[PDB]
Amino acid sequence: QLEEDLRGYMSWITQGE
Amino acid sequence: LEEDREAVRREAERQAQAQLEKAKTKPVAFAVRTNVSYSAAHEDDVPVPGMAISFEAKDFLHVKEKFNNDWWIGRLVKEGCEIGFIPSRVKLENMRLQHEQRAKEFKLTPPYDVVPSMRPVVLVGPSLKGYEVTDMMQKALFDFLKHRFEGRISITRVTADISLAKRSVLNNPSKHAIIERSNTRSSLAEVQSEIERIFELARTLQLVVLDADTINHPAQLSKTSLAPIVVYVKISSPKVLQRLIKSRGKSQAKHLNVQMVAADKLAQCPPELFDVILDENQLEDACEHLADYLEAYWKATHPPSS
Repeated sequence: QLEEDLRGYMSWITQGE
Repeated sequence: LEEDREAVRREAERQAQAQLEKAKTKPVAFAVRTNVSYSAAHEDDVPVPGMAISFEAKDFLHVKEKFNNDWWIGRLVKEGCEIGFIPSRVKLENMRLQHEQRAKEFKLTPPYDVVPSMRPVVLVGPSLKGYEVTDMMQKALFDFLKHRFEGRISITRVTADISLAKRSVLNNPSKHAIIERSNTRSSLAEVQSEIERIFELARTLQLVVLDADTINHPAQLSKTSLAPIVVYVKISSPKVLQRLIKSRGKSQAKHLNVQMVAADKLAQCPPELFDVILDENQLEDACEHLADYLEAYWKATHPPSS
């Protein structure tokens, strides 16, 4: 669930570039 | 006798009905957030029987037109409310005095605050603005909204510290008020200018979204006249946030500590200070949540009539 959170939040960040 | 009084009230009702119908498609003159509840259930000289607008404290009303000293024409900002008669402040204050006189006979302050016609959407979290995780995460949401609500949306940057925009500070005509402001952040003139900028952007009932640099917490806007929709972009696990900030390199990571502090500050904020909480892991899911909320708001502020 941390790995899920992180992976989702990481790609969210990339969408904010 | 009573049959000609009824003829006078019948025609007058018809005039009011007509005014009301014509006002359906009129723009909103101003909006208010209410400080008191009003129930129409028990009164006469309501311009059209059954057509008075009842409302609770903290409700939002859209006022279109003045019927008379006692009544305005407008609507409760709520999906299926149509035009109706809203009691003026004078009427409400007269009703308060009549209630006080009744109270004495047993022998045992502003009802409306002016607000933007569309609540400005403000994003807070997951952490401090001006850092990459929060700024990048908000940018993503802002880009989506521009797309999902293209044609119905205005997104604007607000650098000015609109947290200083306390209602009482802004109404104060005194040229001595400035000597009370210890070090000012930004200027109160610029703040006022910016508040009127926001009121104006919303005047045509488009969605308004503020990219407000100084706002990291809902309590910074509560005393203001903006009545914002405050959207909390929440990361549930601090361990996740820490790692996300570290993913952004050593510079960003050096301010891990302040960033986690702001996050935890938002996390202890009562849920009631937010309008929406986006705690979804996936941008797509947060976006959909936000769009659902804003679409319902759109429907509260428009639907069939216009």
